Amino acid sequence: AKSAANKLDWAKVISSLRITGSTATQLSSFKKRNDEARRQLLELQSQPTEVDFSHYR
Amino acid sequence: VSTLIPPKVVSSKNIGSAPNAKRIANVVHFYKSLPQGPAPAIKANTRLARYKAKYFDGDNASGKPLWHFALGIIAFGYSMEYYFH
Repeated sequence: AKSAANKLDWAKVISSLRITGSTATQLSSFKKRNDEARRQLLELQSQPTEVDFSHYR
Repeated sequence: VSTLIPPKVVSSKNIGSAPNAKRIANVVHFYKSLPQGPAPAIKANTRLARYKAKYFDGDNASGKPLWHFALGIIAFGYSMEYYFH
């Protein structure tokens, strides 16, 4: 579902060779990238957030 | 911290600086522009316009009118040359 959003974002980036000199658009890009990377890292590393009282207790 | 928005700010200033001055300079003269020799006014008649069209035009632009003027002044001056001497 996220593929369309960043696909169009980098399509705008490919169009953005002419609006060069911007300050925080690229900064906001790395901000989104860092936030989504932290998303997928926390979702991958997240073990089942419950104590297995049947066995692990 | 947020996303500033450059890509739609061209409204306040048209893209480019040097050609902006030439845009108004070259867009305005095309309205009142002759398509192809409009109103040539190549025909006129004021007892001297025919002479201008035949001889004083840019098509020929030769030295013949000067020689004709010299011949005319000679013809005019012959009479008073006889009158004086």
